[PDB]
Amino acid sequence: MNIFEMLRIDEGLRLKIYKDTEGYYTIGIGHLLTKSPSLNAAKSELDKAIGRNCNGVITKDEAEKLFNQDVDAAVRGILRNAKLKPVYDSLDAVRSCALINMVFQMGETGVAGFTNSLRMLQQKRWDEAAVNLAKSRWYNQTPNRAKRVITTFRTGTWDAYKNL
Ligand SMILES: [Cl-]
Ligand SMILES: [Cl-]
Ligand SMILES: [K+]
Repeated sequence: MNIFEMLRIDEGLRLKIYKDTEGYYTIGIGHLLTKSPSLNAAKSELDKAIGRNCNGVITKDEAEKLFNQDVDAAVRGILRNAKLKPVYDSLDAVRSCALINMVFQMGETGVAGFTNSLRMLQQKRWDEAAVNLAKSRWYNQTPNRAKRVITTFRTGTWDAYKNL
């Protein structure tokens, strides 16, 4: 398993503009277009992103292109962030993907705000971080995904994604 497969599983793939779990216009593999309640604004954002007149629909190759850009951005964001980088640097390859996953879903500021959890991951107190991570709006709003990610941080294995 790798970060792309993991996220492809958590985000799914849609070629037409849709509303994510929070009600925001999104497309492709979890690519947020805008937070504005305007479909019109969303379509304009889509066009700008792809570079052509899409009329709200895209091809799979285009979805995958946005996806590569989005993973790249998440990783680079983590590395530029003073709170996130040290954690990411301390984690093994498998657990690092869980951190990337959270950043992809909530953004760098969202994640950097999980200070207590971050401190526990850094200290390698897996079980404790797991409990702390679960005491969040994130867990209560998207429990199945949060469970998969948290299990990944706890065990350092892909078991939660395995056989899905
Ligand atoms: Cl809560
Ligand atoms: Cl969920
Ligand atoms: K790492």
